[PDB]
Amino acid sequence: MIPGEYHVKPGQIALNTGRATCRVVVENHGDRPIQVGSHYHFAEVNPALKFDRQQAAGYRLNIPAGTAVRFEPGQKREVELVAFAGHRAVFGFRGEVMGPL
Amino acid sequence: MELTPREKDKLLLFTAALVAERRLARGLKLNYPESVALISAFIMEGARDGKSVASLMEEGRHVLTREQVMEGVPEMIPDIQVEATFPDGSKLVTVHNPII
Amino acid sequence: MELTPREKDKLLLFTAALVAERRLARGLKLNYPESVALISAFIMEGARDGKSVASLMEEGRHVLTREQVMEGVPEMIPDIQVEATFPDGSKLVTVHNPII
Amino acid sequence: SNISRQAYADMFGPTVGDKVRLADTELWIEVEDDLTTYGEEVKFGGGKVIRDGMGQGQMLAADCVDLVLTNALIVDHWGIVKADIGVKDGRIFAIGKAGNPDIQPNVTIPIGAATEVIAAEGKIVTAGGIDTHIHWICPQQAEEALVSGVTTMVGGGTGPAAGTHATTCTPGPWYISRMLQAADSLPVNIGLLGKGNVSQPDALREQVAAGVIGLKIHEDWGATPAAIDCALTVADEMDIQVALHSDTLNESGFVEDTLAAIGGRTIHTFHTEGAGGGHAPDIITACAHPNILPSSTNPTLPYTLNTIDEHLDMLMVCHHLDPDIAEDVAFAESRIRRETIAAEDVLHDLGAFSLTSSDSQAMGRVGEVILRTWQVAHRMKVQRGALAEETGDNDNFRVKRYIAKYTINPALTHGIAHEVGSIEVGKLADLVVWSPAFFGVKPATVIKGGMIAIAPMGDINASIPTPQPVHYRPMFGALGSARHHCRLTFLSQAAAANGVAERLNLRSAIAVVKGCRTVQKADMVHNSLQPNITVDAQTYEVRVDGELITSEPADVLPMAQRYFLF
Amino acid sequence: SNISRQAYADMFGPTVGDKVRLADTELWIEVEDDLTTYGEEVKFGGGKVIRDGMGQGQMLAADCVDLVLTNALIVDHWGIVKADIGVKDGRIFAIGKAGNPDIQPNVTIPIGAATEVIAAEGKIVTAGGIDTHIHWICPQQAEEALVSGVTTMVGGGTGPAAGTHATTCTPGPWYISRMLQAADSLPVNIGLLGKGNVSQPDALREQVAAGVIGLKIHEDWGATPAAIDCALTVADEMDIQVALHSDTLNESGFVEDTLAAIGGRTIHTFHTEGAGGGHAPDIITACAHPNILPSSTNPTLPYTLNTIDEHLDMLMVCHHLDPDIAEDVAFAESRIRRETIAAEDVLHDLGAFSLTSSDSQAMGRVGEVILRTWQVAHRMKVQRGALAEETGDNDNFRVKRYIAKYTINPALTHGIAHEVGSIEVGKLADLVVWSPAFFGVKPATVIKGGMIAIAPMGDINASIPTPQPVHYRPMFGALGSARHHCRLTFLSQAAAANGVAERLNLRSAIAVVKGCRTVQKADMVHNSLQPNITVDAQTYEVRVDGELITSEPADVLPMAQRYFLF
Amino acid sequence: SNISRQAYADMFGPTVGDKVRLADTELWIEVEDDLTTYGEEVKFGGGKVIRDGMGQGQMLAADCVDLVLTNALIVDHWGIVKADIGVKDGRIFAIGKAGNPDIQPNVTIPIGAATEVIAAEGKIVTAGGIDTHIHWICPQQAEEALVSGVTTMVGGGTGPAAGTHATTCTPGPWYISRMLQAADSLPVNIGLLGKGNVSQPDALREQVAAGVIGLKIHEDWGATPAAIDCALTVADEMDIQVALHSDTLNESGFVEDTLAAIGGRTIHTFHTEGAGGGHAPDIITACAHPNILPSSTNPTLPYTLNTIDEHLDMLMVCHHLDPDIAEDVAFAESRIRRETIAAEDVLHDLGAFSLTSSDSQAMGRVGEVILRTWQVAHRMKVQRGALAEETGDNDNFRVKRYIAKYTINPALTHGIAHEVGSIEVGKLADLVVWSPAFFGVKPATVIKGGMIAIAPMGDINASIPTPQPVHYRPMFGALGSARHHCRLTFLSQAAAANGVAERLNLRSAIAVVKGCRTVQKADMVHNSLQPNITVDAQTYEVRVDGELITSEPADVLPMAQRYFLF
Ligand code: NI
Ligand code: NI
Ligand code: NI
Ligand code: NI
Ligand code: NI
Ligand code: NI
Repeated sequence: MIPGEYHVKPGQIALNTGRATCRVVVENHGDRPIQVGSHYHFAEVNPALKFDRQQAAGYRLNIPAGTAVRFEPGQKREVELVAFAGHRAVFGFRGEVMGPL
Repeated sequence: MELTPREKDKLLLFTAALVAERRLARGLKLNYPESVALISAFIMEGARDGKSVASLMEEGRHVLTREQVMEGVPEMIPDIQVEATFPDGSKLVTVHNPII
Repeated sequence: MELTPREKDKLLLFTAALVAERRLARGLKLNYPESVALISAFIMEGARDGKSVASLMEEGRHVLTREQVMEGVPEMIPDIQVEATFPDGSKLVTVHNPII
Repeated sequence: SNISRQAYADMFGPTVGDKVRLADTELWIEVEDDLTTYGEEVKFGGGKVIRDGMGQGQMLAADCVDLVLTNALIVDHWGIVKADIGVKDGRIFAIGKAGNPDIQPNVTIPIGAATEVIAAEGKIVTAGGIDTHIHWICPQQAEEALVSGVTTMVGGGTGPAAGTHATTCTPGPWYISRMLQAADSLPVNIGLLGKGNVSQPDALREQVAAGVIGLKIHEDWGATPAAIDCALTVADEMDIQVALHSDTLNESGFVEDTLAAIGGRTIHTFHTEGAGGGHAPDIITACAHPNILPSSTNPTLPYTLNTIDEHLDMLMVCHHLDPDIAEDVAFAESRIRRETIAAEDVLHDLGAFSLTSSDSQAMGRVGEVILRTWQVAHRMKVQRGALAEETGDNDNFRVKRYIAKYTINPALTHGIAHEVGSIEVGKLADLVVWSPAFFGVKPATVIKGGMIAIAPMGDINASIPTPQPVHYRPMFGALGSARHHCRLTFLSQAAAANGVAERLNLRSAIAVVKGCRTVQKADMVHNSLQPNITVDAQTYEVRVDGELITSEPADVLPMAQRYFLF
Repeated sequence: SNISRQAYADMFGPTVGDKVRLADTELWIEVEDDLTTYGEEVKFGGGKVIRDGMGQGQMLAADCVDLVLTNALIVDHWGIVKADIGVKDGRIFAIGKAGNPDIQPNVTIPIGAATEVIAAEGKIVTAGGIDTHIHWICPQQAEEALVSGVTTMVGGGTGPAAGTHATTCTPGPWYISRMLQAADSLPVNIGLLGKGNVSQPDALREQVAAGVIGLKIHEDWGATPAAIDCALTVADEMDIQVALHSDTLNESGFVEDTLAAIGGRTIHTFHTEGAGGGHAPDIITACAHPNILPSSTNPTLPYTLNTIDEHLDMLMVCHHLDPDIAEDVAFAESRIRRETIAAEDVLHDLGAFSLTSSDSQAMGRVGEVILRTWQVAHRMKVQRGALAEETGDNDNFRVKRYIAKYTINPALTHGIAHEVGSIEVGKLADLVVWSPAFFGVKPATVIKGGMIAIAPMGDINASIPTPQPVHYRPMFGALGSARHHCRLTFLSQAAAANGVAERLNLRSAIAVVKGCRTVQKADMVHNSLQPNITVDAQTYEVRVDGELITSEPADVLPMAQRYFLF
Repeated sequence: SNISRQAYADMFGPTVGDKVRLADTELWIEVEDDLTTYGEEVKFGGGKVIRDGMGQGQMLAADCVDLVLTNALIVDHWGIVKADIGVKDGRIFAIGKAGNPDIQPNVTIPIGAATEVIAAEGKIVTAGGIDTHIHWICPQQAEEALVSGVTTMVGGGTGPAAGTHATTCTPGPWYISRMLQAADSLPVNIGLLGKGNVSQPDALREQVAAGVIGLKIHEDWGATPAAIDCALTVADEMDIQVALHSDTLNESGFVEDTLAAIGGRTIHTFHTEGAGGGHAPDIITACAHPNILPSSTNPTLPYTLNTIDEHLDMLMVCHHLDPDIAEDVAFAESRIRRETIAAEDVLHDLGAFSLTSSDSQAMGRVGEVILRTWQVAHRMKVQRGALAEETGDNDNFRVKRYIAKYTINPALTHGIAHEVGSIEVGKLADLVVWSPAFFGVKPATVIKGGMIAIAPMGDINASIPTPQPVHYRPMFGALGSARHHCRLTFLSQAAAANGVAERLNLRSAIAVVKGCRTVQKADMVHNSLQPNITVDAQTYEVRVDGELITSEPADVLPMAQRYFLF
């Protein structure tokens, strides 16, 4: 007997189903580490990350909400991205969009 | 003594540990508040002795075992945290999984 | 420990009984607040041990005798009442004429 | 992208089909539904979701909530569901999916710059409890009840005076006015009960016009058919509730005479089992009637090995009976009965008793209404198994039936369900956050009207709020003018119309009671049973349809020695 | 129908001719009169008298009392009587026989639906004490005094500042205004004293117009003939009282010069014995004069084996004298004298000293005014036997003489006897309920303006209010707006006329002082003696009509180790 | 007439050329000047100077001070001087020579009947501290900070909610209004910070108009260049301060990108060293810029043997990292660095870091801002010797540089230096009295707006205020309406203009912030250094002009085990 214990149903949960996805190769060209959150607008990440910024427009990382991907200096990796939904209006970040798309 | 509110608050923790210490001596299996108070007061006295934070983080895991507490108590306590005045001022001691 | 106000209030009662216990050990004749605290704390520990309400109602009458208290104290205490967490939850223990 | 169900539950709390044990009891709840979109859960923290342009939007304060409780597991009379809860202007705004409509789908709770966050993942959220049997013996009862998860207290009294030690009555306009003024200082919602024992209606109308939301008829002030008739006539005119503690002595009549004096009018019967007071030995039969809303007081809940012992010696102190007099022992064997105490637990499980309450410091424990309600549910699961209404491999229906006893049903009984009593849109945001291991025992956060009012808090000088000693301390929702904005004083319709709040210079928000006369047993949520109940005058055995109703006493209970220092 | 006197006393408390011992002292009171009709006593409880149509009537709130204290044994300056006490609108309504005029005879206190009950059978009820020597060093002194049975506190100060540590002075309009604002938070009635030491009358009129009810002349601010003359001139114009702590140093003159500066005008001499301050060694001779109202401070009361030891080492800390300097030891043997300390107890017993007071945390104990007054009465009974005024086999007259010292006489001295100071019709209902075994030590209930303000209270979560730990806790009469309605702030006539209460936004009830200039020694109830007293300048021996006045020091006292934990 | 310098210092406190050790540290202050006339020092007590016609004059209240602190040793940014301090209408009136102009020469502080006295001979008097990094997690933090000597608290929060546990943000008009109402109950001056993380200016203007005096940009709400730009634009329009906790993750850019987004506008960088948060690993380089006002939070102050251990295991609890994951340990070695922690102490000693603050219960200790500031000064004296600015054989300049860090510099940074922050004529009288042996650890008296608000106080029932137990207890300056008159709630100019105080019915005195946008590094008193600082991205070594900046960790500190019970 464990007070407040869970009895979790075995299995897996599929995340962000029915949404457009794409893969991009990213390389950290900076000399300091960069970590990117699940919901950050990927096209507006730190300029030291080198990748196809046009392909990432309107996309975020396809990872569990609240998690992150770390890029140590020099690190190259392929990441999977998922399209933003709702109104698809981007405001904030580096101030590159500030409106619909 | 010019006791500040934090010093008076720690008097409450010391008193709760005296209750726990007397129950442990009678051979009772300790409950949740008794176990937390007992391990917490041990850490405060270790700080008063001048033990280091790294030594108490380890020593605090050997105050109570699973056989000296009620069923479910180790799982109700994932960690214990307490601050005390060390020779080099207030420091936080975090003891991970103290009851095994 | 997440102490509730009732738990903190019982810490006050436990502390007053420590004062009384140390005076009794020196051979003093106990006064009114000391006698009440001493018998009350005995009952709380009996509840923690898992003794029944009916057993403590009787055992609480043999903690102190007329020869261990000041003149007039037995008559100032017609009964002692205290509640504690028994294995089956909070219960009230009433001890009639505890000092004889 | 996929995640295992175990890693998912550790990050966001359980989802559909997962089960949780309530504290150290044998009760298990199963998540019935989840209002999220998997992958779009909002989480607050360093590098997490609730950030500018991400899970937090660009809207002005008018277009977003003041507070969001993220990933909450709601336990309420209507369902056991996983959802985000939005609070705006101190009231429940929505139960649904929070976030930013600019980038996220299906957002019904918008998060902006004006939004505070409470992280509820892995926690259970319930409505604040409602105790309708308070004796105002001391103000310290308010903090004790609040710490236990009770946010509304209905009762009567003037302090530690003989009248209040015995009855929930605030007698007369002067004491009513003084207690309404005192209520502004307390961090719970309050409604007062006047002295209902009088045979002249004007002496009652005067108390209602002064501010009481109900009248208590108590045998210590004479619970005769004429006083009962008079109180109900005024109650019907003024839309207030009547609470009854009947004639234990059978001085003026038997239970059938009290029931005839009531004449089918709406009434709340306090401590219906009878130990707390009432016609000896058959007050319990009132739960058969459609106009009776029956409650239990808590020392008889559940039936345990020490119950009788502490109850035979409780009556000997309160009424000063002494075991030497045979007629006083015959009186002791009259209010205290093993048969009605054992039957009461079963009648709660069947839904024939609809409310639980304390009877604070007058044969009742103010901090134990919730705790004892859950101990009864546990003891009933163990002895009786699953309810007939139960679906699935869980105790969801039993949980919904029992939570209604201290939340929605007291609110409906006292005419305050339009303000409090459940987690529903438009109601005051009185919410309680529990860790599952401490469910029903020690809450993690008590929210009053949208502000945290009390919570466990560690060392004030520490580098974080978690270091020892952790004990309950009042928060900003319990201070001065913030407290006044976050609590309600309930008034009768006549007192509100007459400008009592302005005359007394009451500083808290005011609410008015309504619908006290039209509520009936059939309206009690999941607790509307009208059984054909009889009590044997000789043996005191309780029968329902000729079948004996009994239960066995517990020797050990959950929610007890594992949690409390004393 | 008959009942034995022993069974009667156990049910209703003592009656005419019965005697009660006060706590563990040798003082016995005898019930002088009983206002009941035997058989018609009102008793509250299950199946008792106070019930609808029985001991409780049908009258509206306007025709009955708000509160009744049933079967009280009253101890006051005018009598030791058994009676019911009625309270209405926060004031004493009647002392007499309570009940229902419909069925009971000789009812002068009607009980209705609007009536609360305090069961006083077997208890002693007195007026709340009045301490007129308060140093406002900290606000915590208010609760300590209230717990001891003191409901009114007159003094001066701004907090723990050097001026206040030494003197009862609230200096100037800004501090007076701030302390009047702070007083609304305290559960006692308050009046403030200004700094009276100035030779320009306008600097005094300014303080009176700001709100002080008196002026303290203290030697630490210079107690010279010019400052004394100036303060008394203003006092005569503004109807306020002057309190004096005279020139111990004999710097400006001897006691005869201070007395000549006074010029027959009304004045209150603080710590008249002199240890607390005043002309060394003969300030005690002021009790011979008709215009002097003399009080004692409490550390010298009664004379005990440890008095001198704690008093020789008290002066060495307060004034930082050090035993190494001979001129400082010569000063120590000047304020601290065995002869005047032993004589003071006798002068209290003869009625030559009329008031007792604390001198709170400035050579005085705030919670011990009442306790020490009774210890003196006990030590005097033991050493001197019965007073010349005593009739019967009891100490009734000695009790009336001593109770007047901390109730009516301080009230008369400070011009507040029209509001407080005794149990009389029309006065504020500040009442203290005592169990006889704890009389003068630990009260059962403290009522402020008709509401219970503080009382011993047991476990908040318990099934009754009596389980351990029982300790004093504030009640509803001490909370927010209820407290404001139940306490008084006393103002001078000039401050009330000038709208000081409206300007400062004072929330409590206001009362105005009057009759400070016309009160004289002959007006001191049972304490009007003007003896022909002399002090020998060499030996310090006190003589009255050439007869040596002395007493022996106690080694053990009642109201001490039997009751206190530390 | 002559007196030896030793006897003089024992009676009046030290004079010119005398030296005092600060608590148990190695810091010595030397009295630079003395404003008295030898022989004319004012002393209060039996037979002393402050008496009618002597050191006390005949003036009306308008012509004298309300309070005098006699023979104070002032320690402030402008000097270490011996003087009397006069207070009138709750503000500092004069620093000079007190007494009576009728008989004494060079009197600039007149003493009359309306004057209270605080005896400061042998004590050090400083301004009340100002903490600008408060997380309003619980109201109990106010008393803890006040007891430590902090009288003003600037921060944000709503209670123990996830948003507040992590950030100093009071989000939105509803929470801002509720927290401003709650602030009236607290005995410290308060100003609130809103949530600055939004890319729409109207959502920020709304919070400023509701009452915040600043906006906190926190990485947990997204510290992106667009949110930073938006917050600074609004700050420039509304004359409020911006506080920054930068993007530790380097998600949106590196430190140079944050600095470019700032664009030379005025900003307060919180925990500039970086452990508390910010661009990893080089946020520390911001102290080189003229528009940056850099503060430290206190757990990294000073660098000690246990610092890292408690800081590596602090981040693992706050962010739930777990030592098993390599990427979380790589993150742990990113915010926690020995090199920047050791360099921070030196940067404080050189004046490159200008403020100290707590980060209360969110990687900071509310009662230790002052204590830790002095521990750094001690550790720096011991390791580095005398500062280049130091004259004489004393640490006067180092003391002036460090005291400015928690008094004047936070006040200048937040636009409140016109009201508080130093002992200067016209400022609020928030003063702290210290005995030299307890300097910086345990004060003797805390004065708020001219009234004592908290002080150590002994046994309430004792004959004097010094008997045990002595512990901190609230005084009259902390009660009800007196508290409202003695504290300030700071508002933005827009909130004051819009009648927010009248709308919310705020009862305390109101002050308005101004001059937040024009303050720069050059304005930081004795802490205006702009060093050429670099951080190595690989090794994290801090260099100034190519020279390595480091210090050694302490094993034992002063102001620690000698003073505290736990
Ligand atoms: Ni009842
Ligand atoms: Ni009841
Ligand atoms: Ni005096
Ligand atoms: Ni005095
Ligand atoms: Ni930060
Ligand atoms: Ni912070």
